[PDB]
Amino acid sequence: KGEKALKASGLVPEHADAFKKIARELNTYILFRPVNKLATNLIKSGVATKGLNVHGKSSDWGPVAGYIPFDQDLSKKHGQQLAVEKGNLENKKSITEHEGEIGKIPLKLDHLRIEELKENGIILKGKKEIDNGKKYYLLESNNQVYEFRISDENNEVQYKTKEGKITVLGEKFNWRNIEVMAKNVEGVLKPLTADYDLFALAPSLTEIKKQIPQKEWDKVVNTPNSLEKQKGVTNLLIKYGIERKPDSTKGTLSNWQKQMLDRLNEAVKYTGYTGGDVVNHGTEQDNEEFPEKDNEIFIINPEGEFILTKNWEMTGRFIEKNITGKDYLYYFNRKAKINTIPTSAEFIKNLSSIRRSSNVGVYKDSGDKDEFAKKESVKKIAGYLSDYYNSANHIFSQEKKRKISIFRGIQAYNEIENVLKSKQIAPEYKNYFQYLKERITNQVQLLLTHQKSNIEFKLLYKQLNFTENETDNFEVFQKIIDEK
Repeated sequence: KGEKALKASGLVPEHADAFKKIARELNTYILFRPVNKLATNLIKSGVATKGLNVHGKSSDWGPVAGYIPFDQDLSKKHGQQLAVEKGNLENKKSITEHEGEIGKIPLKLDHLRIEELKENGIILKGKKEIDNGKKYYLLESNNQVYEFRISDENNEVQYKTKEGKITVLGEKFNWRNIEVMAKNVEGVLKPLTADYDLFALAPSLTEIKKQIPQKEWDKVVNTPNSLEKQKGVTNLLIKYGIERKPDSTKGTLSNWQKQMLDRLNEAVKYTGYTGGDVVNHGTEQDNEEFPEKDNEIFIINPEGEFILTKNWEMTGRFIEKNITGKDYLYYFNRKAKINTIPTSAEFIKNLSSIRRSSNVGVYKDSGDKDEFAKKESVKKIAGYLSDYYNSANHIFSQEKKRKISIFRGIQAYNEIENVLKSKQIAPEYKNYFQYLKERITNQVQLLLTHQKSNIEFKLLYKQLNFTENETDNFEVFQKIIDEK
């Protein structure tokens, strides 16, 4: 709500205030994926924020935490058996995919970081063994499996394991350094910490008229059919801005929204960051390996209020109060599910993720009739789910938003129940369809009990028998739900 995030944030304040000025400037919702201090210390010292090259994120241990490893214990994969070699192959494939940018370079850190982390209580300067032509500045940590080995002048950490003990990886070495990769900014060696991130971008409800050159808004608004008016608003935004473009440098947004990401980049160009592109990959769901559920989401609004949520239940609560539930915009992360169900890109990942554990799916890489009737059905599911995940409906009142959203769920539920009414359905795909079916039922019905319409879902489903359209059978849905 302000300062309660500033005291337990782990981020830097100058980026926050220079985001506050652009929040007042072009009125967008800069939603944060907050990271800890162990990367933004060296970010404020001026070392690079990596893109999607290696996925060694903010580790919590050491003055070289946040920094990318070669021996991957210096990341979240700390204490794992086969994941460390998988990350070693990840950096050996990041050199072969992001070549020209990625090298195998020694480090460059500022030496005040060790005295910064004598006071966070992790590292204990203990025994000394003589090497490298000096009294070597050794220090152990709260773990002793791998130490750090720094001289007071050089910017290389030439670590070793203790040869009196054994390792956990299965291999041994001499005092061999963590060779780090880099965002080599035209030959300048810049190693990589866990990057400065985002959670979402969302302008105001009328700044799309200040984002779209509004001479298409000049021809969209004047139209006589109100349902077709909202559909002429919405289909234009599907053909303009839903179609995200991914890369390996900046993240996953559209054209105007990466045009706002360069202003979110100019927020740090004048205040202590020299690594260039500061927004590089966003939230936990902007990660392309597996999702994570974060419990602290730092909302600054178009006013710039330094608000943090409490947990994910309260995060969805605040989202449905103000972020979507007020006159605002929700450009989002594309058996007890209370408020939410996952998304359609999550549905496509879930779709192509489970037909390899079991060889048979009900539709596969084939050429038959019912499998591609099912493909057209599931394309209709994706379209109906894109228009159910739609906060472009507050040009009308919130009752119209709920009406549009659940008519989308009705049309999707019709085909979801219909494709189960088929031949022999594989039980994984059968229970996956029912797994989505019970929750889409409860998502409509929890809306309806949070509405004032009171009908059961099944009666509302059986009174509507739409042929193909949402141009006539929305009027019968209207005349059922209207007058209260």
